[PDB]
Amino acid sequence: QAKAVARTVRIAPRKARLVMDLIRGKQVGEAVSILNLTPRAASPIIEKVLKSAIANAEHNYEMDANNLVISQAFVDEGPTLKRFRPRAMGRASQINKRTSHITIVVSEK
Amino acid sequence: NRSEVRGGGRKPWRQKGTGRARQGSIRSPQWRGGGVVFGPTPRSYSYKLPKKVRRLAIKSVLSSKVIDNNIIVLEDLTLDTAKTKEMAAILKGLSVEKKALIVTADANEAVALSARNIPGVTVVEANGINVLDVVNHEKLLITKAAVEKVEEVL
Amino acid sequence: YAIIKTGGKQIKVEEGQTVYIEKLAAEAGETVTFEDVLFVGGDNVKVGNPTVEGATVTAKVEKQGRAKKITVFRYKPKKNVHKKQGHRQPYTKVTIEKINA
Amino acid sequence: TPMANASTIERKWLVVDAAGKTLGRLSSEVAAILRGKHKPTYTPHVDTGDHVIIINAEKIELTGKKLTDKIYYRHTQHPGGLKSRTALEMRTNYPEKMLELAIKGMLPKGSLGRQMFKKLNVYRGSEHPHEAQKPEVYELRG
Amino acid sequence: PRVKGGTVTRKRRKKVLKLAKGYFGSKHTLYKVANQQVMKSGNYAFRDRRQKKRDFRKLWITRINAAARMNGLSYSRLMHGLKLSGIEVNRKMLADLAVNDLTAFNQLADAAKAQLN
Amino acid sequence: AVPFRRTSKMKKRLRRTHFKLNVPGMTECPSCGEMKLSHRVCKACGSYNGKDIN
RNA sequence: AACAGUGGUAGGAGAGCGUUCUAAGGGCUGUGAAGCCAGACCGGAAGGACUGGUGGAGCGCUUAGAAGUGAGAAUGCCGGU
RNA sequence: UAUCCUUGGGAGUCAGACUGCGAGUGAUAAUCCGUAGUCGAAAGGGAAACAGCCCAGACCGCCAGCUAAGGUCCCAAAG
RNA sequence: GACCGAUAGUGAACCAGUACCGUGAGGGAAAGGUGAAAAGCACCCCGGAAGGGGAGUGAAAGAGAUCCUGAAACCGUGUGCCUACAAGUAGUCAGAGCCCGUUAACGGGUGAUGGCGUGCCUUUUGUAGAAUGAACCGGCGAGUUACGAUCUCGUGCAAGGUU
Repeated sequence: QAKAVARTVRIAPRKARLVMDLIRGKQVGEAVSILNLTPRAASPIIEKVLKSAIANAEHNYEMDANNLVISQAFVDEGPTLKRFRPRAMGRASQINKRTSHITIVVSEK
Repeated sequence: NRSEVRGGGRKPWRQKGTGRARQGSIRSPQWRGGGVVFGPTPRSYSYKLPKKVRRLAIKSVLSSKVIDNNIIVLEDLTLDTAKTKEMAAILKGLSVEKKALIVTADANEAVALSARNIPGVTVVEANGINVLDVVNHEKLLITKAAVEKVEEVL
Repeated sequence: YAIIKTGGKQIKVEEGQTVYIEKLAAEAGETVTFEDVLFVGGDNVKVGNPTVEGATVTAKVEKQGRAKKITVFRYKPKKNVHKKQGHRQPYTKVTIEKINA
Repeated sequence: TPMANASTIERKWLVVDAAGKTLGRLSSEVAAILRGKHKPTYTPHVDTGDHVIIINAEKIELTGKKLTDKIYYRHTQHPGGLKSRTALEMRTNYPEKMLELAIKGMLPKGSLGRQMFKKLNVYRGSEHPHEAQKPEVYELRG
Repeated sequence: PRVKGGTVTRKRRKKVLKLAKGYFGSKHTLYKVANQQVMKSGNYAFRDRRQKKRDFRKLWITRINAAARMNGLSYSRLMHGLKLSGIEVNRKMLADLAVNDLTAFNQLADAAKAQLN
Repeated sequence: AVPFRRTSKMKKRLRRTHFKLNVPGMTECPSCGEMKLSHRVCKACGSYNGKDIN
């Protein structure tokens, strides 16, 4: 098994999860092809994380490509930035700019 | 307390038009940095007992030691030199291994300065005896002259 | 196959089985005999009107203990009345060896 | 420690004719049979009844003037919708439905009651198709 | 001195939440609703521990009634005969033996009928 | 109008049942391209099942 | 032992459980203390032990004494979600 | 039959509700007084649901028995 | 010092009468902890970089810069049991089937079906209320001290007691 994690990427959870639901449990080549064809914000980030995991598996532990499957994949929440937006009649509103962690673990089938 | 914390003196905000609780000050007891309700205040814990009660107490604590032969009376105590080694040797000569209380008539500088550093030994004059000191230490050594003077006082 | 009366209740017993009943005040190891035999089954059938005449059931005692704890809690709304306590009901275990009709 | 029952039971088949017998005095007994209260292995939370087949259901009888006065109502949930039928039309046009309603009103409500009701078969006339089940005739004890 | 007051509230509150394990939704996570429900189940058990005593007598009576009506007697007549044909003290629970061994129950019914007439 | 009461986790999860994406249309690599989309160009060289363009 | 009794708001009376500090004796820790997590153990209640994981240096028992002494609600205050 | 007095220490309460029984009203169409009960401070069973009506006073456990008000064709135990 | 130990103690343990608010007098915060020692990650791989996986230092890297411990609310991944004819202050008593195996105990988890069952506090003669209050979790938050009066209990002495 090989693991790759990206911490505090400026993307809210519940948006990265939609894409991650597509590629869970599928083969590596199929997962990359799927990620290249969906026009969403989180796809380029998740593709980079997946390729980093692939490179780690090939180099450090001496594993083989064309045989790996996405054993684990999830998105967690992280630190939140708080901002303020003015509104009518001299009031204020709060805005939450959220961040997420992305984890992918590949393994030999 | 509430009237000594720096600040306050005015309504926090008018707090009207939206229906918040009618706050009166920002130093009220329930606020974050508010005053303390009651709590400690400087005072003195001390009272006194009738004189006969004190006399009876000291007599009782003195006689309790005699009951179980924890009082060792010796002819006289004399140290030419203020050496802690000499005092330790004297204590070891007797059967004194725990904390002990030395009582001497008048005041001897050599004995006071020789037994000062030993962890469990305390030196007092016949005038300075008291219930707590004698009830705390295990064995009481007293000079015969001190015995006579204590008998005379009481 | 006999119907005996003990502990203000009635049970059905055949030899070789184990039962739990109320405290018999008997130290674990001796033998108790039940006298109130109401019914006897198997082959011939005997039905005593209050009891079957001359019937005693033998058993031995091996454990006296207490059941699992039951917590009794009661309360009354709006009147600030609470009450809590615990209970462990004692019991005695016995196995039958002879119906002895 | 008594014994409950769980799926290790058998259901018999009974056939009762409704020629001459009055409505309620037969429906009550049929409902009692359906719930399974006639056997010593009764159990409240388990179906233990039998299957009841009724024949000649169109020859039922009612006492008094009820045959022209008892009225069956229903509501269609729309405003002003309240449909009514006299007992004579119910007897001469939907004979089985009257018996089904009378028996169903006598059964407990809930899941088990509605699953109990599925064991009742009502036929107008004197012919039923249930031959492979070998029905056994059963007179009304009450 | 000052007593800060920590480590005591958590220990007491955690025991309430442990008895609420298995409840539906927020009733097993939030303290206030958990305490409300554990208190309510306190006297739901006391009430039922006495209903249970009078809910098995009904079952025994129903079974005995069915078994007796299988013999031609009714429940009331059978019980009167038993109470009068001697006594044969027999709790309804132990007269439920109609289910297991039906032959003996018929003997008891025969005795009751013999005395009843 | 304001909500009368908060909504539990179960109702929210049941509401989000149909809020998901779809797997795209997968076809052959055009002119040894990289797994192009249906009725479109290859990612490599803009190829149409080997018919390169742009 | 034998009898008799044990619903309860405002209230009166009695007996107890826990938290921090001080005094003496007695003694547990780097062969793992306080704290946190889990469990199918023990008392009539408040409550108390025993095993395993984490933690990495301080804590508890018996008898007395002194209190900033026990939280579910005050359109309570502060923070997080 | 076991309650009563005197002294001394602490309280809380301060012009409640409904239903029977005997007198006087609005207009015996909501009232007044005397008397008894229950709720307030009382759970359980019956009146379909129903603080005040009927029976009856919960220390705890039992898968034992006899009864009160009310009931015995099926919901729902018993003719 | 039978005084506090970071919501406590000065408003202020930290570049505090600072930041911020107001024309002005004036009002007035939040914010401590790597390790014994920087020995603060040479070198290789993915990546534009941030961030990761190896190798290395170290007793510990799950101590890597908001860095001792890391509770609850809130957000997720995997799985054992149940769930698409069912009316619900959701719990309690009875109970099949299935899955496990404990501080061995008349054991643990789930739960088809049957019976019963109108949340908590405050106030009122009386509340299920369509009478008030609470979005949830955590911390803080209310019968004290001094001097007088009277009564109970305890101790010393006693026609005397006491500074």
